[PDB]
Amino acid sequence: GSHMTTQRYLLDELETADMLEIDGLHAWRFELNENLLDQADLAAEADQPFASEDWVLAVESLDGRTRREWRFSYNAVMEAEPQADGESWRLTTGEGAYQLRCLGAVSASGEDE
Repeated sequence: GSHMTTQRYLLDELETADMLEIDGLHAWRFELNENLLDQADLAAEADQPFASEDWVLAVESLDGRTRREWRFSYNAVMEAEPQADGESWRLTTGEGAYQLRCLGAVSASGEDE
C-alpha cells in the first residue's frame, strides 16, 4: 500500500503533494501513472527495487494560456537527488535539469489511470 515511508524518494513526495514546482516555476496541474505506481509499491513491498523507463509524472503549468508539459520517467524520479531544501529534487535528464519541489499535503493521487 505505502512501503516508501522510510525510503523517501520523489515518488514518496508526489503521492501526498498538492502543488509541484519545477526550477522555481509552479505548476497548477500534474498527473501520475497510478497503474505503474501500484506495480512500483508491489515490488517495494517485496523489498525489490523497482525501475521502469515508462512515464510517471506529467507536470503542466500554464504561462499565459499556453500548456507547458514536462514528462518524467519513473527511472528519472528514482535518480532524482534530494536537495538541501528538503522538498526539492534534482531531475537530471537528457533534455535538462529540472528542480521538482513537491509542496502541500492534499494527496493528488487517486484520479484514474
